[PDB]
Amino acid sequence: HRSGQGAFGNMCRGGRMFAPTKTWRRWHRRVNTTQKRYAICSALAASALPALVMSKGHRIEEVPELPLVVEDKVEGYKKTKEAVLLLKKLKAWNDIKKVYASQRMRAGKGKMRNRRRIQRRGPCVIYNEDNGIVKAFRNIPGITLLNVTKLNILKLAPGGHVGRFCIWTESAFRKLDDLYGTWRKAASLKSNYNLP
Amino acid sequence: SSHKTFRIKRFLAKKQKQNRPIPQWIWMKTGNKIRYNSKRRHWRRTKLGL
Amino acid sequence: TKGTSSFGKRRNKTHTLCRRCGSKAYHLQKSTCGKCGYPAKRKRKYNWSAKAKRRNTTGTGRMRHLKIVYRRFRHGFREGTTPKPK
Amino acid sequence: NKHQIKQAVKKLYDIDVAKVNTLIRPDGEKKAYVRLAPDYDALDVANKIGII
Amino acid sequence: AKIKARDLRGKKKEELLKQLDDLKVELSQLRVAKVTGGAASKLSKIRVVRKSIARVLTVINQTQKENLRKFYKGKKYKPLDLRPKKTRAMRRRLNKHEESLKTKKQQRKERLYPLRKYAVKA
RNA sequence: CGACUCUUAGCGGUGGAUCACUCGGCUCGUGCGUCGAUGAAGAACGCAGCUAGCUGCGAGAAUUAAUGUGAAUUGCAGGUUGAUCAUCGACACUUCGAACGCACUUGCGGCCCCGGGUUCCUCCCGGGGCUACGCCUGUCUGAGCGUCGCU
RNA sequence: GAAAAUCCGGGGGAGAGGGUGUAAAUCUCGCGCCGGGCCGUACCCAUAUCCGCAGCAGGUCUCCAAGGUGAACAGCCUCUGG
RNA sequence: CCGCCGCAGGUGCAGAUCUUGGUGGUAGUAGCAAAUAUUCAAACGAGAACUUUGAAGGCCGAAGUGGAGAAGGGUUCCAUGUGAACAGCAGUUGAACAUGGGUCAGUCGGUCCUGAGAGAUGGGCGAGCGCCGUUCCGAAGGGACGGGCGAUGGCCUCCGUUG
RNA sequence: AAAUACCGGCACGAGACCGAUAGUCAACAAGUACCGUAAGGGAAAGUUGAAAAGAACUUUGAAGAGAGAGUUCAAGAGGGCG
RNA sequence: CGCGACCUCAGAUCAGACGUGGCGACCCGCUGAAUUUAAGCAUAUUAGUCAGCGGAGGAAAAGAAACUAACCAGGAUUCCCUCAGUAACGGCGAGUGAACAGGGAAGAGCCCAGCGCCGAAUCCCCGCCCCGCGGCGGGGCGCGGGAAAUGUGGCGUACGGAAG
Repeated sequence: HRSGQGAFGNMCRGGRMFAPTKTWRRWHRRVNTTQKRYAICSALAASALPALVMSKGHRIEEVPELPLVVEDKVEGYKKTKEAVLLLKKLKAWNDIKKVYASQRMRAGKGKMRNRRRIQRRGPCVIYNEDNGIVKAFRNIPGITLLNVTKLNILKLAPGGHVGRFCIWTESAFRKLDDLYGTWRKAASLKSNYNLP
Repeated sequence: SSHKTFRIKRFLAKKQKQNRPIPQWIWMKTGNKIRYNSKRRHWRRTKLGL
Repeated sequence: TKGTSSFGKRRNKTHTLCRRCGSKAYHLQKSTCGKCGYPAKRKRKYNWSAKAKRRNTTGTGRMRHLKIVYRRFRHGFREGTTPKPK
Repeated sequence: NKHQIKQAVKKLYDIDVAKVNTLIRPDGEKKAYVRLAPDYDALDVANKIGII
Repeated sequence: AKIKARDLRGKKKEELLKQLDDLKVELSQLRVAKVTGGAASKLSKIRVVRKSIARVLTVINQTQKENLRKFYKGKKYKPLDLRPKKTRAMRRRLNKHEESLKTKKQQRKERLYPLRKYAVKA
């Protein structure tokens, strides 16, 4: 069949494509450290505001205070039944219940590329030290854990929209003041950093 | 020709026993995809090499 | 009479079945395989034919010895030992 | 060989062979026309080998 | 007759060969029964006789080589069949001994200047 | 009225688009990093109860032993003291191939040793083992108006 | 206006044979005994089994060759066979 | 499977005598016209211008449309069944298809020999795979008649196989 | 030695990748069929249904093909069939 | 004339080993183009690149200065960042083009010959016994053999070394 068909050309059946995609594409974009910091300062700032977190989509109508800082007893937890009961009593569970409702099928070719299920981003639990909080919380759908000394911009503001519902711990919440500093006192855990 | 070598006559002997249709119990199998024998080799049409 | 008539006189073969590579490329007058070069100790392969190499390399045949070398490697080429009986 | 058949047919079937004639078939297998010595009925030993 | 390998390895050199020359005769009767046209009950047996020839000839050939590499065990020159087959390059290696030979000058450096377990303070 | 012709729609064909699927690719990453005279890679030809191919295997031939596993295999028959699967260490591995007795015909031997033809008895028959090149260490045998030596 | 395998005759006469016998060594004479493996062997061989993409008016190496007319293996007509 | 907010691109076709596949009009058209020829009954069969048999009429006319082979083909051979496809009409026919069958050697060939030639070794050359060269810059013979010294088989007789 | 290279090999893990004219030439009996003297050139080809439940039976026909009947949620899915 | 030594080149189906071929992404050694660029073209460029040939390995090659330097000096090799599209090369046209220093990954050093000293103190191999290993090694025991004074082994190598 092939004898005298047509091989070389973007238009030719069989053939190659126009400008074949190379692996020396510049995949990675580097950002300035100062700009990276001034994404996290702004992302935590919107987290405190109640309106931005509901505009982000979180059911915080019944949450106590909107910087939801909990005790350091939460980092001692080792089971999900303990993690569930906390999120019931802080009344964050209606956001976990919203994530279950958002557990549906992906639309498109993603489903045959190991991106089968899609669900909603639930509350973000930022902790200081791990004595089991990560073990206790990881199995609940929606919850992403964060270390305070290692805060991510992809996880504090997912999609590029600001005000992900952040649940803090007591020791986590005090360390922020030293990590990013105040306006009369520079960051001590960063070699040279003031708030913008 | 009539005058053959033992290597050529062995070559022709193999290409006869490959030139038979499928058994009709093969298509009743579970993972069956074979309709007919695609490699059937007629002596007018395809000339066997050599 | 260079075409249709000249084709009629074709009744005596140049090549036969080579006995290394099995291909019908063993010339009878030169007595050398145009595919593999049989009288030459070394296998005829050229880097200008990438397609001709992948036809006739280690992926083609059984590897009836070289398949078990891959199986016998991943335990450390052990010899003489049998497992504990019943 | 024709020798190897004669000494096989003599030992397998307790008989003796007058001569052997061998052709190789178009199928590729070898056929042996094993002419028995005339002090044996081939039909009575064809029944012994168990063909009918 | 179900023929296993457990119950053949205790049997004799002269015992196995007669059982083989019984199965060869039984298979000689089945090959005829395929050509004489009939007996599907016999046709399915010819595999059972083919594989039981393979069982007896294994037990024959195993006890051949058990006896041979027992015979050549203490001997310094043994047949190329009985010598350890690994990879060709792995036979061409230095011995377990020859790798572990230090020169007299190198044994002195190990001796007089042995590598010390030490730690430093901040 | 026509037939015919055109346009539109319904249905039916021709055809295989579209969409939805995906035991396949492609790309990046990781650990390893192993062929062969103990016959490799590659090739040839065989091998299944019923089998062409594909795969699997080698005259023990869609496999043997051992091990683990624990009741199948399955298109159709047929026949737990381990069915079958994986594992694979024991054994086996036809012809060509670096390819090796000499040739590439499957054509010719040479030598030693076994068994028939016997009544080691030389032909004959079958079987078995050797019988390639280059080279290292030693060994044996002789070479030379080589350099000497003693008689 | 082929070579070689293979085969034979001769020329020499080194040797060999037995001492009148149951003679010997020896015989290219007549008979007797045994053995001859391996591979190929079907069919077509051309206006349909080959090669020209095909049952293609092409091409493709030979052997046998009746009766009449006639110089004739010319053409024309016939027998066998097709 | 999709809306909105960002993100990313192999992101929009009428064309390139574009590429691949599909289908039209032409068109039931050109065509099925090289080498003289068919005809009658009958048979099988659903079915006959084509098969088979018989009878007739013709052709090839021994440099054949005849009987055998070599190259090449490789089962086309033969029988029986089949009538889908294929055999450019048809088919009860076939080199199609499907089931089985078929090639028997001391004497016929191959094997053996050498021809023109091809081609190792030694040697020479060459970065090198290799190439040249074939009697050439070679210690190129592993054979036989005779004789002691010995081993052996048969009444070791004296001989065979030997050292 | 180590830091170092690795589009071949043996195992793996993954993807803002391609979705059967794409992605490897090859998702299938693919370096297969086929072509060439040879070197080499080199394809096309995925989808019945949940399960074959793959259409018994009766009927016209020489059969291929239908007509009823039946299976299934569905033949408007009838063995190149979403 | 013979006989024994040695040297030198031979023959062996001599005892025992070894090489060949493949794979070829990566690595080493060679050999080595022309498309193309210069809007022509020949030097240049493409390019020591493709093809060709050989040799490997799990990595290879490189590697412990006949070095960098010109400092108040550094200290094998390899790799990364930078130096640097720089010094320099070039129909000084098109184009080509390192190095040191510095910051890191890793980090490791060494052995001979020679010169000399000790009675060759050294080595390979065959026989028997004995442990013993599917990497053929260990201990004996032998007027057993051989290599070797045309030089084996120990000390020792430029950082010095040896002897008293």
